[PDB]
Amino acid sequence: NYNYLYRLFRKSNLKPFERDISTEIYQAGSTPCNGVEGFNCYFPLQSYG
Amino acid sequence: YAWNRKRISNCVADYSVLYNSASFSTFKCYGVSPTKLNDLCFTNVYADS
Repeated sequence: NYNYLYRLFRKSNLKPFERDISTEIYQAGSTPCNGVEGFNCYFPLQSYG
Repeated sequence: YAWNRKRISNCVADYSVLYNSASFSTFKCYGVSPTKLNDLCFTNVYADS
């Protein structure tokens, strides 16, 4: 059941009682991303097996 | 099986142009931070190349 997604990292730290619905990625390393978004961009969300 | 143990430590891991150089393979140390290499001094880091 992969319908549940959780974030891998956030540029800002926690902020109490908030929700984040973003999907962009940060230029971290290896294959950070292309332009702003697209291929070779590691998704900031991973599902649960 | 006889991996090295050279104590390459207490030095400067300068990476300013190293990151820019695309020909370079990989330098991002996720242990602490990819950016935290320039002024970081390594305690007793041993290379096992």
